[PDB]
Amino acid sequence: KDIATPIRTKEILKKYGFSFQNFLIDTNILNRIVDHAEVTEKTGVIEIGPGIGALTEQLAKRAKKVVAFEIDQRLLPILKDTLSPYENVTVIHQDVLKADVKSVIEEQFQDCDEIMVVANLPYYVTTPIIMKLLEEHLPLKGIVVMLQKEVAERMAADPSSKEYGSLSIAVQFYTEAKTVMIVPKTVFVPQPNVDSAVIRLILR
Repeated sequence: KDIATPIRTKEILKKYGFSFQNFLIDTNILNRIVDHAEVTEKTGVIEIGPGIGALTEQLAKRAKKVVAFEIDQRLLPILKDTLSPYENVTVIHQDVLKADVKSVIEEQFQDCDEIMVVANLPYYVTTPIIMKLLEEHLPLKGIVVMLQKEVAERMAADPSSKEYGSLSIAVQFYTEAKTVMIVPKTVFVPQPNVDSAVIRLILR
């Protein structure tokens, strides 16, 4: 049934006129992302960049609520369709860099014991969103994001590393950072240029 299966994803790409966002078409990987994010009946989840709902679905199954920030007008009718099975998924049409996320948390997660950000970001926006969120001083357990491996390498760099630098110091100032998955090129359609990684940031 799931959005992120190659047969279902392909029928969605036929329907809304998509052809050759890089799409995850493995349900296992997406569930491992949710696993590492520790999402339960207790958990509220902010997602950024839902796409067509592949990751959104898997989070929605486990969590009390999922609030999903999406900027592109064209993806809103698709999300209404693909994620219609879920009465716990609010799609906000806003740029998360502009939002007052503190007041969105109080408005949407009164029925929740902890809050996690979980995402799969494009390269150009990754570092800014992460950094906006950590600087905004929110009440989060943590942030699990899929980004490029070469960026993870620097975000979670150990101080002894040749790659430890300002980016490392920035992220580690606010969080304990660790890569928890390597996600290869071959698990996306179309195949991206490089391997990605899933980094987990737990706040202090």
